[PDB]
Amino acid sequence: DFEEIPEEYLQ
Amino acid sequence: IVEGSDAEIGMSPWQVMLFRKSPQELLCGASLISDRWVLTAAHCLLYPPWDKNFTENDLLVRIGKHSRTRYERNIEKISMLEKIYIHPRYNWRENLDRDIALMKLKKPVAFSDYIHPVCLPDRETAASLLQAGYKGRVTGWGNLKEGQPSVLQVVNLPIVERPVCKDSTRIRITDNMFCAGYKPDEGKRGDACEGDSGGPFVMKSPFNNRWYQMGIVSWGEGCDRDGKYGFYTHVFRLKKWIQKVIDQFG
Amino acid sequence: DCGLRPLFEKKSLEDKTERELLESYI
Ligand SMILES: Cc1cnc(NCC(F)(F)c2ccccn2)c(=O)n1CC(=O)NCc1ncccc1F
Repeated sequence: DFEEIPEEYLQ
Repeated sequence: IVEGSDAEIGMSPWQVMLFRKSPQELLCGASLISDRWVLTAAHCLLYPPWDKNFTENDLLVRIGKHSRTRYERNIEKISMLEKIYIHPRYNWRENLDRDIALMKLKKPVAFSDYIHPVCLPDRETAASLLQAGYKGRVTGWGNLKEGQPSVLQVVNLPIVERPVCKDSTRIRITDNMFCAGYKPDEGKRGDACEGDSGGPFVMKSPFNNRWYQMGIVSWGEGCDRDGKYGFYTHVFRLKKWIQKVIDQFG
Repeated sequence: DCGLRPLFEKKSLEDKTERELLESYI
């Protein structure tokens, strides 16, 4: 149940 | 954390969350010791028995958080890892001896009211504070029972005599560990639990009012079980390796 | 500057349970 973190970090 | 309580805002600015990218989930706790280095438990990254072997690009470090699941915009900072260092003599085969690891961040993180490094003990501080009966503090977003907290939890636990630690388990205990927790007859309780691993065990020096990290949440048998105690990596005992790595790769 | 919290030691404010720790260092 974690809130979506910015794709800018997952890139 | 079992039998703990909600932490206050900015109460543990060195608390770090080890976050897994895919799937997105809480892996472990960790601590900020400088603007570029994070300290955690080696078993959070490597543990062959459970096929665990995370690399740099598999994780993310989240600093300055309070809420476990929410993305705290404008408050927390997420960082990538440049390199991971696990103690060369980490014993994952037997008792997690030397359960320690360092993580070099891609870029230095900026400090703030919610992000601040904890101190590493010097020989004297360690000698005078690491004594049975003396209390330390443990923090983490781990399970509340052997379900999950909304915000960072905190619990203060007393350090326990080595003999008692030894006699509570069948596991071979080394000088690189120490245990903490209340005895079954002391009334109060509390302990770390799954998800808290790698987190900091800190103490406040009555000499200079600074907070020092004396241990790392390492292992235990169950959580808050009577007659059992949590075991922590003895940070000072391994400071030689810590210093060696930092001034040789930082 | 390590170990001194911006919202506590820096402002001379104590958190709600640090006293328990200090009292144990008898
Ligand atoms: C990786 C791991 C494997 N086995 C654990 N416990 C079982 C054991 F105690 F018998 C043990 C200790 C050392 C090596 C193998 N097995 C353990 O505690 N961890 C680490 C862990 O899960 N730590 C979390 C934790 N830390 C302190 C208290 C409770 C708690 F869940």
